[PDB]
Amino acid sequence: ASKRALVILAKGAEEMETVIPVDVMRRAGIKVTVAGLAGKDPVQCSRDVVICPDASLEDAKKEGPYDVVVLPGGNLGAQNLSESAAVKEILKEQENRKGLIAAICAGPTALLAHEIGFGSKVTTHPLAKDKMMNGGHYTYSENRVEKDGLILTSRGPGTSFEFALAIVEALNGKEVAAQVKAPLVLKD
Amino acid sequence: ASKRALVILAKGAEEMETVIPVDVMRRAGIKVTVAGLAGKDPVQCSRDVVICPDASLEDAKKEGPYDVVVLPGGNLGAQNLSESAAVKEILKEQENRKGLIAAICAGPTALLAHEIGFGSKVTTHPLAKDKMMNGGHYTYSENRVEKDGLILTSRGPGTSFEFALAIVEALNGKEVAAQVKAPLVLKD
Repeated sequence: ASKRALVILAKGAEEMETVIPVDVMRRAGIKVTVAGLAGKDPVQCSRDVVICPDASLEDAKKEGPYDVVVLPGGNLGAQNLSESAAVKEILKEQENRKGLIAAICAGPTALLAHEIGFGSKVTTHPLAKDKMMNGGHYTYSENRVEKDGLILTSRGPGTSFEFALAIVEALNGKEVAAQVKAPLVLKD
Repeated sequence: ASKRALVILAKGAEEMETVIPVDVMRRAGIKVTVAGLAGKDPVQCSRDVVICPDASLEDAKKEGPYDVVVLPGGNLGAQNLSESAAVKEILKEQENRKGLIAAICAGPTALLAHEIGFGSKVTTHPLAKDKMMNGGHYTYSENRVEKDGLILTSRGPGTSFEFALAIVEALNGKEVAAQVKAPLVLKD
């Protein structure tokens, strides 16, 4: 009866955008797998924080399906996600089974690379807007969190808490999200 | 001409309260050392995120002095900090040379354990207030960030961004903090 989340961690990922959703989701009782794109080895993030993944993406792929697939941001991390065929397969499969896909900051540009969710309303970091909008395949929003169908996007490191709580609300409902939120001492 | 920050990382630390200040401080051009309390080995944080420290505390101790010493929270992490003689020595030395000491959430309870900054106004997570106030050695504040002399404290995971930017402002000034803040997409 336990919901399950896959967080894909690549070199150059924004470490705040990785750790906040992982932390918050586990506070919500979600079983989270931090999967290394390149393997089980430690991942150097964009600001040189080094995180040990729970598993390789290859192994995590075999233990699906996941209720949410989470793509952190970071410019170089998002580029690595955009170039990976394994990520394409995971995302297309998630789209087909109508599972939730969540991406933050530069992360959403990987959806464009893999032709995921065309026609959806999405947001990105302001610096990633032009890249995301190449071709006009999505409609752009400036909301701090945006959810359209099964696509949930957010803008930046400072929206990470709202991004993570939106995932919790989508998976576990509004009451659990409110319960998890109170001990965090968030402003709003 | 480069400011230097020491972040002490112990098992059970709150990983969000560790990564956010490290990330933000490096964005500000501060040279940050994440030092493992127990050694160079990977540290399992309170929500099972595993972080590889830059160095052992023993080695980082020899490469001082630091313009700021940062104590993350997490109940079990703060207890480990409170029990460590090496932390006591580092903090007493920092207090003597009038360097900045910064602690968040449960982290400030380590200041009480080591008799640091008595007489200062401090804040904690609400759940750590009674522990911090044992003996009436400090004056309690409910401000999200509190700075009294060389003691800078903050309340919880959701205050981590304000906590980190206060460090940047104290070290590098208000203009650098504002410059670092804008790309984060913080609400206020």
